[PDB]
Amino acid sequence: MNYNNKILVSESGLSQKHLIHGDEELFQHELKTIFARNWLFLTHDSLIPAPGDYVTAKMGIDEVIVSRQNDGSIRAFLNVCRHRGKTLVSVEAGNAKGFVCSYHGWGFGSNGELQSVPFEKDLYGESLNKKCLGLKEVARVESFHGFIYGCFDQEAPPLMDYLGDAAWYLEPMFKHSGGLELVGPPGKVVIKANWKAPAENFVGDAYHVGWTHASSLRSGESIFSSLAGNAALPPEGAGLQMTSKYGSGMGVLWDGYSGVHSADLVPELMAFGGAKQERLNKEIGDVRARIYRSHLNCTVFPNNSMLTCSGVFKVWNPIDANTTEVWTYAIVEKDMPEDLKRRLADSVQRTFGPAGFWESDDNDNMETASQNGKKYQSRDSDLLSNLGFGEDVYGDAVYPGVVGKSAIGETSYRGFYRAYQAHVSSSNWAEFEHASSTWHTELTKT
Amino acid sequence: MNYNNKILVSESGLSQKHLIHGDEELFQHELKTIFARNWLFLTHDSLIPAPGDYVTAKMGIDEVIVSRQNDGSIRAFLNVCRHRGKTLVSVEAGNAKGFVCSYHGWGFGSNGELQSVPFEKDLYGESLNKKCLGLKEVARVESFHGFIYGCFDQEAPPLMDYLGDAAWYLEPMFKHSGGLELVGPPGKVVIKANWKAPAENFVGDAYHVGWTHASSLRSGESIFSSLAGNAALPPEGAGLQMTSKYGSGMGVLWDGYSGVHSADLVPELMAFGGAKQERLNKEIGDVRARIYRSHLNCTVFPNNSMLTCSGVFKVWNPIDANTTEVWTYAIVEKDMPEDLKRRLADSVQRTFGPAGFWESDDNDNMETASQNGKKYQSRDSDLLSNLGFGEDVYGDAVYPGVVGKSAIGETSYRGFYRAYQAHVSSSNWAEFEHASSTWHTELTKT
Amino acid sequence: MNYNNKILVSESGLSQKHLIHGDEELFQHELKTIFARNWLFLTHDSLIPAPGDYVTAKMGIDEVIVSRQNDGSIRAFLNVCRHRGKTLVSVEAGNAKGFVCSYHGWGFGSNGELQSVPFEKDLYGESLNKKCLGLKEVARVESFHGFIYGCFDQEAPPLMDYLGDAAWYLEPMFKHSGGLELVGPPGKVVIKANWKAPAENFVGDAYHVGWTHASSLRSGESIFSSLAGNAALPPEGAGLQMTSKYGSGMGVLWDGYSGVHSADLVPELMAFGGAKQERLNKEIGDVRARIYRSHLNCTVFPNNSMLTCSGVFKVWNPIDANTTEVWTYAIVEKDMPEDLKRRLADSVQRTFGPAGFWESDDNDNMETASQNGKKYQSRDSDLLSNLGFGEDVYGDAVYPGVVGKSAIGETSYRGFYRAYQAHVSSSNWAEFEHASSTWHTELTKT
Amino acid sequence: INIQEDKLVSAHDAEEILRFFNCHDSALQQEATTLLTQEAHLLDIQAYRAWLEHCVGSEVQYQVISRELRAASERRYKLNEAMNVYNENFQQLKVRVEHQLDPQNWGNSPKLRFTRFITNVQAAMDVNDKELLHIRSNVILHRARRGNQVDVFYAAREDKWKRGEGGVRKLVQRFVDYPERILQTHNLMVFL
Amino acid sequence: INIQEDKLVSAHDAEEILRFFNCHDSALQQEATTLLTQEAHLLDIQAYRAWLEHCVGSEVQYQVISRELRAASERRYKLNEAMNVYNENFQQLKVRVEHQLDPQNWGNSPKLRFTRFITNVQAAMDVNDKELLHIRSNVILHRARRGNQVDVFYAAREDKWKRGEGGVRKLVQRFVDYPERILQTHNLMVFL
Amino acid sequence: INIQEDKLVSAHDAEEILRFFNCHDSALQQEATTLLTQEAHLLDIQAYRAWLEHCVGSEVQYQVISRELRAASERRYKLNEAMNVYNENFQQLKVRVEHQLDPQNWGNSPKLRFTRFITNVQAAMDVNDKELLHIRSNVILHRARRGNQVDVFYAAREDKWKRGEGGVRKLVQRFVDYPERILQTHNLMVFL
Ligand SMILES: Clc1cccc2ccccc12
Ligand SMILES: Clc1cccc2ccccc12
Ligand SMILES: Clc1cccc2ccccc12
Ligand code: FES
Ligand code: FES
Ligand code: FES
Ligand SMILES: [Fe+3]
Ligand SMILES: [Fe+3]
Ligand SMILES: [Fe+3]
Repeated sequence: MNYNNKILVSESGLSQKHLIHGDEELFQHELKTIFARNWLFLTHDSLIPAPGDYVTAKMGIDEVIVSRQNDGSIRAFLNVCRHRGKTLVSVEAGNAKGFVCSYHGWGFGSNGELQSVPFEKDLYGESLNKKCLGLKEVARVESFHGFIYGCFDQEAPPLMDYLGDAAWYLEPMFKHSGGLELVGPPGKVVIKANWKAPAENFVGDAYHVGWTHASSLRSGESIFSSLAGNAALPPEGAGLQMTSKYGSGMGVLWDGYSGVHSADLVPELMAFGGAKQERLNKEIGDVRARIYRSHLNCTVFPNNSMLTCSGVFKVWNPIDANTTEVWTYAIVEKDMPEDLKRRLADSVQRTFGPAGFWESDDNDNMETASQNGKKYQSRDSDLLSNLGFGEDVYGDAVYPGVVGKSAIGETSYRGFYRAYQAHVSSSNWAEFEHASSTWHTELTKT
Repeated sequence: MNYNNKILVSESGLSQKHLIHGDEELFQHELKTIFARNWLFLTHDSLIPAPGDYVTAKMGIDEVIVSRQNDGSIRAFLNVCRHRGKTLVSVEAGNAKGFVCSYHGWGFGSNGELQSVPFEKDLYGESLNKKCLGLKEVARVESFHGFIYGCFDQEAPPLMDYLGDAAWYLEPMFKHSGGLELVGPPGKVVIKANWKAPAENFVGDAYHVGWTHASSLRSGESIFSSLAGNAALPPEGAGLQMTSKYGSGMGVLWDGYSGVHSADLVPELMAFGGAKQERLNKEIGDVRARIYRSHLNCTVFPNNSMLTCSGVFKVWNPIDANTTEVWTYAIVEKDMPEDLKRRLADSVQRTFGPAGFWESDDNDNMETASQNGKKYQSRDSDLLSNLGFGEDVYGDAVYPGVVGKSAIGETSYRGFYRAYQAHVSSSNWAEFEHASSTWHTELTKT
Repeated sequence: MNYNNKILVSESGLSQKHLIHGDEELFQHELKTIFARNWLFLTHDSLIPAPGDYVTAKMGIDEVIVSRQNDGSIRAFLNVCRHRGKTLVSVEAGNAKGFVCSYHGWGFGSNGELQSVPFEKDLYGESLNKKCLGLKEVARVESFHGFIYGCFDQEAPPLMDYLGDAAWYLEPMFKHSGGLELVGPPGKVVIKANWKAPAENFVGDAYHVGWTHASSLRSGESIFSSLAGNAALPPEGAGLQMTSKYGSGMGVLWDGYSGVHSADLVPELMAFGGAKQERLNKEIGDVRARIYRSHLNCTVFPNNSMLTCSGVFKVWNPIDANTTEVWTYAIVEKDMPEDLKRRLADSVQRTFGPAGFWESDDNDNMETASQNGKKYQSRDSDLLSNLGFGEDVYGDAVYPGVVGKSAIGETSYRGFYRAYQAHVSSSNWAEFEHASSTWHTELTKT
Repeated sequence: INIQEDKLVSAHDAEEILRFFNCHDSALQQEATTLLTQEAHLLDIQAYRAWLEHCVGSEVQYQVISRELRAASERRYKLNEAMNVYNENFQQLKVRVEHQLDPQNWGNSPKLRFTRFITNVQAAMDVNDKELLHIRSNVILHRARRGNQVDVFYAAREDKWKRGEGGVRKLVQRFVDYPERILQTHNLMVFL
Repeated sequence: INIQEDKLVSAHDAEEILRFFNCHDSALQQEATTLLTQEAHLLDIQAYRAWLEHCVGSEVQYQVISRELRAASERRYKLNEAMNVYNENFQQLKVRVEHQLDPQNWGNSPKLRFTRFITNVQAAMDVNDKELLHIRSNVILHRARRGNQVDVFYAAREDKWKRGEGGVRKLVQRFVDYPERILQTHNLMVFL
Repeated sequence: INIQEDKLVSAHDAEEILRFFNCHDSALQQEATTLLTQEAHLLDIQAYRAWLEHCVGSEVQYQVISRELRAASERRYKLNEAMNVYNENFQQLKVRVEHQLDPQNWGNSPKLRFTRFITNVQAAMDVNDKELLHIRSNVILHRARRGNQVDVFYAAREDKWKRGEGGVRKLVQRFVDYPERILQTHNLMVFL
């Protein structure tokens, strides 16, 4: 397949070829043009707060060690020994001043440097140039209010610029709330879906909620429960959708601070969020204080998703075209009482974790949609994302980005796939920029 | 591999490259040139007799919904939602006026039409063109005496013409017997063989019976039992072989109406078939009345096989070059007493079903022959099908098709693989026809 | 990938691209340029001593039958029926005058000839040319002191020449000891590593022993135990490394006759080896008599390894780039008391067999190093084998081959990979020879 | 069990629960465990004739079904719900045993290896036939052959056992509703 | 057990060994076996309401954890060692049961098939609460659905059971430390 | 069993059937079940020293073989039929235990997870040595490590147990004929 020429996503992001969820050659191509090029979620400050603390993370199919340095910074390195390529670290988290390889005993520092080689003097003499044998380092590591992302491509935009118009929506909860913590360890489960299936679902799919999650809505009695079985459509002005230049987007459901949490947490959460909102009105204005306590379903392009307020935080780690390893953390507000943090974390896992009853509702939808992308008669078929097309705006006086002023639509699919297609057909960041110079115009056509 | 030029099957079908049973690129090519082009078995009238009745079926690696329409016709559609590609139907059979997608709730009629979209007015307004969003329909659906076949290629010959000279042999049992019923549900088992291995075996392999099935012949005491361990060769005139232009073929074993059924069914069956034969003499002539009660081992090209009289009916559903999902039904004559139908159906499964002791004799033969096609030193080796070559005829006054007037031979292999090679090397039906304009001459050479 | 041009192994064998352990296209290419071209271990005289005795063996991914002929020679044939390609032999060893196919009953002799065809006269008449239907024969089968190797390529050097400078080191134990026996049956286990990972480890990796095998050294109390946890470096003159033109190489650890065997066998073995050494001094000289009772870790290129004295004998049978089937036999000296042979064989399996506690220490090292070769950021990375480079010699007056006069180094890696690269980039033996005309000069540079 | 409330429960399954929840006889559970362990031992060592002689009653029905996947809400489609993978009388079992023992059963060389794991044994006497013993048990059956073929079967067995010749308890009915619709074990050629 | 000598043994695991090695009561082991076999039967037939009513105490904590992989020698890193795949009170179990029984749970059509294998049963009364029964058992749980989906779960269960309404013994605590860190079963949506 | 009639049965297997079919002692079967469940618990928590001390006799032979695949009709080829995956005396078991416990056994970090399922227990006293107890049982052994590595082992165990120090019954022989010829579990580094 010629990725320069092949139209995998049609103009304005209106449709995508079904093969994108199934084609292994394209998956391999995505490793280069999506995962090696873009910002990928690694960890949070709260999980590696002290010098020497480390975790392992996936970046695409690669594994990295992410380590807190003595100077308070974070550096990340391929989890691969520079001698004969053995995996250096076999655990998920810990604290160490370095990592010793179990094959021939080479010792690397937390700073990636090759610090020791067994019997170096007797074996290598002065001939081993250890300065050139440091672990292969992730070129870019940056923080968004404690959330640490990495990028293999030195040419990438800064993380803040990469978030584009999405940052404005995230800031009330990520910054102005006083800050979030990530509660680990994550749940980890393999699903037989393409990574794009859950990514597209979290970035922009409010339409599926009442039908897919009918049973979970009816059974849990959460605040979005009026939607069960499509019994009721959200009122006008219930929410909006947005998307951005580099592909990140989200839905906003106004005031939905208790999110998917069952009735057992609803009064406590609605009280807590409302109280902080009242304080935030004076600081960031009424609209942004309201966004803080509104439910955001967001994907940070390409494969990091979240539900703010519900507190669900996801990494869709790619394995092959029909295999994804799902990591699920809980996000909590730092100034919540500890007992509330604990119950919120359990509730995140109860609903969206490995035995998350909501997340289970999505399995067959994601898996079969992905697997059908391999089927002969479906490869060249068109997946539709035209809902709301012709009603999106850009440059609004109140809400930034490409915005659909309605709670349910496919605005954020279009922006996600527009960015996806621009990357797949480009050889570097400069070419992506050239391919994106009229990004919002393309999305707001008709 | 260049499929226009590569000789995968030698002249007259005398040999085939062993790689055909193992090569995944060729498997992918077969999806296009074999499965998307030819007639494939779907279901029987008896399984979807009433309006709204449906089943799911495989066509190649694709899955379809096959539905009885209100007007009595049958239409078949890809089991894939037109919105974002989720599998619509998760069951094997049922009765419904339509199918609703579990993802966003789109509702399709039994006629494939997009009939309803949740909250269409509020979400899409008048902008969704539902007329253009019907399920992707199988272009051709036709019946041979209740047996329903589908074809994705609008350019295919009518099913009756596609059966070619094989139809004449099938008609006494399929038509003149008063009609057959398919007894479901089928057994379903995955074997680690290429679909062509069992297809070639059923189309033309009488040679294997005495040796492969020695233990089953010796243990069950069926009427073909004299063959056990190659203890005896069938007498002259015990049978014949035939093949046809579009690849279908069969063996005929004269008078073998009780087939593989153990001694417990032999007297009852031999009485029943003989009685109907006596009535049929007056209607269709002695030869054709005798064919009715003769055992036919047949493959309807490419991947549907049967043993008439034994009542075994098979679909060799392709998964990959070394994986096939075997579906096994029983066929019964409609005018048999119900208790006989029940016992015959159990006996079909007893011998050739998931725990079929006869079918088990074939496992290692099919699986290893297929898997050896991947082995480096065997890929370019030649599988032989020359038995009986130089003694076949065409245009015989009594028996139509390319015919080998002997019970054991490889006539039907040659016709099967001649058609296979003509398809693999052709881009469409017109090219297949051009490649087949001297089909019988090629088969009767020397 | 263009294998004529791609530098997979750098000059002097100093490094290799990590992708060599993971790339499936290269694996397929190795089937042609490594496994179909080179000498591969089959069996030992001791396992097929009598006429009619046979075993099955893998040669690359192919399976062969290896049979003792009536004239005392050994011939080997593809385990594939010449009719329709069924696997002929389903057992691992036995005694027979021939092999009958379970599909249509064709009967082949122990000499590979097609001897019988069921009902040949009635079916084929005189038309089947059985003389041309013998099993596909392995072109070359040769013995090194009872150890039987096969090669599919008629153009290969004789086995003795192929062993090159390695033969001199093996002869004291393989020949002058009075001869070895292979004790079967082998252990068989699948590991998720590339075949080159254990091959490179046995050919030249003394560096890993103290660290990788720290626990086994500390727990078993074998004679190499001073190495546990890198507590001590072997003294100067403790050993040497060697490599050869066609890729075979080994380490020599002076005097280590009890090898990995636990303290329960040490005194008995050290007595036995020392006594035979005293006799051999007069026959082959002091140096070679000492080599006899010195521990050799050797790979016979490409995928046969051994530890002499320890008595471990390995075949790393390739399955795919990250899958290898490990066969483990014990080697014993024929003139050892039978009770010692029995205990030595059990000890080989105890340490290096399917539950070999030493071999288990290597699992993660081999598997992760191999699997990392598939990871995107590691494919184009460089595996290092530069230890000792610039200190190797050739043409030494005492020790032949390219020799590193030190116990721990990477000399034998360099020779292994130099030969590997010359094969991968060559179309035949003549081209390999042309690519190897300055083999020792390349290895002794700087 | 009220199957109107417990919506996922079939009438058949509710009936079988009722059978074991009442007169619990500990000695009977232990007799049943011995009986099934001995049966499994005979099968595992491929003593199929001994199995017939010692474990299988002359009036046996040995039945394993495969049920077609239908909608939970289905109420109209009425055609045959299941097929019989096995539905054997004693003579039919004997045929299968002779097939296993035949020296020209090429698939049995090299010799297969079977290992059975029997758990969750429950036993209750029939209410109306005081000589009929209901036994429920679950089986994992591991079959290994030809170096690297491994097939694992999983099933619940609803048995009836009755005292026959010499007072030896023998199987007069086995019913298995096989839980996997599409077999991934090459075949179901094992005695569950 | 001396965990200073038996270096691989956790303090928690050593405590649980101690519990069963002392007063062995054979009758109690058999009562526990019946209790667990009946519980598994109810779950296998998807009688989830009956399971709650007959097997689950009002004060239950039903907990399945997933422990982060850490170095054997780790002594400094102190953050949350595990997450809760399940950590349910009775009301939370009831929510999950209603979710299973809801006619719009699309994933439950066609009906799932469950088969549970309960082994290694041990039972001991609590020393301080003579009405508290400790039961340990291992489970293999086989779930089959949709033709060719097969998921097999493996776990050890540390239970506490206590006599409740009508004197019926009911589960008041289940603790499972799930042995596989990354699930390869699509989800853990089964009651272990 | 008549192995001339039951053609697939080995003389060894027929001898072992005979052992359990005669004096059935229910109490002995239950003692054996406790003994094996406790042994499996010790192994599962990796209390290998406790296992040696409490479960393993000084005179033990702990043996697991792998049998070469040969023709069912083979009568001429006479060479070594099997190799020993394990064939350990007490000291050799101790070496393996020390290897497991060594802090430089890199493969044991992060800590492995074991779950064993013991079923089909049969027990009979030896006829000639009234202090020798024959115990047969089957094991499924699940080993999970490093996120996504899962290996499952299946085997029948022929044991002899005898009263040793303090009157504690200990293993004096274990024999396993491993059913899979080519292991698909990376290694057999587990105590069956
Ligand atoms: Cl809970 C919720 C609301 C809106 C959109 C969503 C998308 C994905 C998952 C949950 C969502
Ligand atoms: Cl039973 C029988 C007779 C003749 C040919 C056959 C081919 C395949 C299967 C069964 C056959
Ligand atoms: Cl035991 C031993 C010594 C030296 C090198 C070795 C390489 C591989 C395996 C064992 C070795
Ligand atoms: S591979 Fe890491 S030290 Fe050699
Ligand atoms: S995928 Fe079917 S309604 Fe959306
Ligand atoms: S395949 Fe061997 S005789 Fe036909
Ligand atoms: Fe969802
Ligand atoms: Fe057959
Ligand atoms: Fe090693």
